[PDB]
Amino acid sequence: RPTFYRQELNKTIWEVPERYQNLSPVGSGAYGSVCAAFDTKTGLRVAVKKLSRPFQSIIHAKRTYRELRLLKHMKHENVIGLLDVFTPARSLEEFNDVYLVTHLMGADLNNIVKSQKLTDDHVQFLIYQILRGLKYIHSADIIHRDLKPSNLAVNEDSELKILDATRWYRAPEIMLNWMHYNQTVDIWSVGCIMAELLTGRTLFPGTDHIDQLKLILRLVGTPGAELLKKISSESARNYIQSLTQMPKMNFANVFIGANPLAVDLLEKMLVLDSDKRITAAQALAHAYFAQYHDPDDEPVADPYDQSFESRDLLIDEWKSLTYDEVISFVPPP
Ligand SMILES: COc1cc(SC)ccc1C(=O)N1CCC(Cc2ccccc2)CC1
Repeated sequence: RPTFYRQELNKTIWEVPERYQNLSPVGSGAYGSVCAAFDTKTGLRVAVKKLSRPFQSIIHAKRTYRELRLLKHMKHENVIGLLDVFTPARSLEEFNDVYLVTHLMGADLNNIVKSQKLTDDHVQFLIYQILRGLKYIHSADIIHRDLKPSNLAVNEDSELKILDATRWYRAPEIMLNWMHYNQTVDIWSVGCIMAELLTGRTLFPGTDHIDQLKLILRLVGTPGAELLKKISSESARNYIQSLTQMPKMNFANVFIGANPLAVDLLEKMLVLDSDKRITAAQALAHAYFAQYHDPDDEPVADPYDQSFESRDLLIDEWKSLTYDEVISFVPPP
């Protein structure tokens, strides 16, 4: 058990192993209580996150367990995972704080891109990495559901990891409260991000929820007969038929001057019917990514057991399960 020290940052008390030095807050609170630090063991800069009130209630405790389990499972170059997890507690009874450590990327996509058009090569590199991480996440039978620039951790060299208005990147089926959705809700977000990197403009900057849907449907058209046949709710259908009916735009007339392969990929990502939307693995094989695609280096995750989500346990049970996961953590090589 290492020597811990205490430090106060932004009125938060941190107790961390002496391994982690030069703590300084990062993210201005957007990502919770997070500090950058120097990892004396590796010479790398890391982000340390102090979980907030992890065992105050059953919901917090199960959330803590959820977050630790997920981050422990995610082992991929383009997904945030764990370099370390620790607690100053020396026993389960003492256990009341959880710290997580990962590589410090230090910016989100928007801080790196600054709403400029990127070159087509630069867009290929960024979107390729999002899709490579998404293929991994999706292979674990996980859906992100809120992919957007601020959830992409990106360094100055545009190396990117997925972190597991706010509404500009959300799939229409989520906006429309459809009860079933599939992993390609995330591919919708990717398409929105790719469009914005190419054009320098948010694709669907709706003023509010309704406007958002109107901007989406103007580009992708109102639902075709094949999609309408899959909507179980008469009122939802009546709702959809209530809207102004619009044919789909030809994206070649929207993304003027883009690489035709990018437009083609966007067409396959921004399909209204999410059953017809390209998956992450299919997108990685698309000719747009020929310079980056390596089918033998786009790894998938081990099966991820989420059955705890269906359980109703007591606080001390979630806390003990979380302590077990702290104890069993094995750092990456
Ligand atoms: C979008 O990413 C950033 C954005 C910024 S300013 C917009 C600054 C820093 C990062 C950055 O490097 N983060 C990575 C670490 C994240 C917290 C965490 C710690 C440990 C374990 C899991 C998670 C926060 C985000």
